[PDB]
Amino acid sequence: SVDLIGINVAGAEFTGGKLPGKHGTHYFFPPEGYFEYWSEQGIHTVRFPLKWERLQPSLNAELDDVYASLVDDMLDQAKENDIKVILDVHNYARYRKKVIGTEDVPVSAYQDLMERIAKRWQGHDALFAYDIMNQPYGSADKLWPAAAQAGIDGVRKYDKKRPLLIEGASWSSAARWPRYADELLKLKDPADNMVFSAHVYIDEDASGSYKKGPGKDFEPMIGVKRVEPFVNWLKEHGKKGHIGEFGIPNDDERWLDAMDKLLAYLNENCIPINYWAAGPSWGNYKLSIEPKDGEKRPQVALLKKYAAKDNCSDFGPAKA
Ligand SMILES: OC[C@H]1O[C@@H](O[C@H]2[C@H](O)[C@@H](O)[C@H](O[C@H]3[C@H](O)[C@@H](O)[C@@H](O)O[C@@H]3CO)O[C@@H]2CO)[C@H](O)[C@@H](O)[C@@H]1O
Repeated sequence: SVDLIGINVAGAEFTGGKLPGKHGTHYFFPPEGYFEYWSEQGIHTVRFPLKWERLQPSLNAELDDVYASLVDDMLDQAKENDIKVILDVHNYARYRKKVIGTEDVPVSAYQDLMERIAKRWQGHDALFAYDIMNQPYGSADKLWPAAAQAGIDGVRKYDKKRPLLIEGASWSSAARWPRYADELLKLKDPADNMVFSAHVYIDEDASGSYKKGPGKDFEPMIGVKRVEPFVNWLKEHGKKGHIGEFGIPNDDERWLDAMDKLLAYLNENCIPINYWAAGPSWGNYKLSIEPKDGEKRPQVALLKKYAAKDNCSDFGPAKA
C-alpha cells in the first residue's frame, strides 16, 4: 500500500568525508526500539539514506560486509515494526566527488551498484521502493538522465516489481522541475513502474538552511506554489509523483501554516511526502522531528493529521 505520510530516517550517510568511517562515531543506523516509536505514531513509510562509498568502497566490487549488514538489520527491524522502507542512494549523482558518466565513474559502475542493491534486498518484505539517487545537481545535471537509465537497468535485472523513485536535476527541485524534467521523459522502465520524486524547502533559496525566519512578506502558499510546477508536469505527461524531502523549523507558526497547506494540496493529488527528517543522531538540528527532551515537534501533529486524511490507493496524480 502507498502511504501519503512518511519520514526520512537519516544518519547512515552522515560525516561523508570519513570513509569507511565507524558506525556509532561517524554514522548511525537505527538502534533497537527505534522504529517502534514511529510505528506507534502512525507513520509506516521511511526513506532511508545510504552512502554509496560505504556500501561499495570500490566501483564494480562486492558490497561492503559491515555496512550492508547494518542495512540488513535495519530492514529486519522495519519488517518487525510494519515499516515500509524506501532505500535512498544519497549521493548527488557522484562517487567520491566525481559525476556519474565521467571517465572516473562510468554509468556501468552505477548500474553495477543498483544491481547489487536489488540482488541483495529484493527478497526483503520491508523493502518498498528504490530512490535510485538523491539530489543530482550542478555539473551532474546534464549527465543525470543517462545515469538514471543505467540505474533503472541495474535494479530491473533483479527486481521487476517495485517502484523506482526517479529524482531530477537541480537538487530535484519541485519548483524548477519542468525546466529540466523533459529529459527524463526518455527514460524507459521495462516494468513501467517509475515514480518521479521532487524536493521542496520553503526558505527563500529553497536550500532548507532556514538561516533566517520567514520574513515580513512571507506567503503561506509558498509550499503549494513550489510543488505546483512539479504536479502540473506530472498531470501534463501522465506520470506519477512523490515528494522525497520537505522540512521546516519548529519555531514559527508561519512555517507550520505553509506545511499544512502543502499537505492539503499533496493529499488532493495523492502525492506522498517524506518529511526531512527524523533520525537517531540529529541533536539540536533545526529540522529534526526526532523526540528530544525539551524540544517541541509541532510538525509531527500535522503529519499525523494528514495521515488520518489519507484515502489514496496509489501514487497520484489521478489521470483524466
Ligand atoms: O534543496 C535542498 C538542497 O539545496 C541546496 O541549495 C541550493 C538550492 O536547492 C537552490 O534552490 C538554490 O538555487 C539558487 C541558485 O543558486 C541561484 O543561481 C539563483 O537562481 O537562486 C536560486 C534559488 O531560487 O541554490 C542552492 C545552492 O546554492 C543545498 O546546497 C543542498 O545541500 C540541499 O540539499
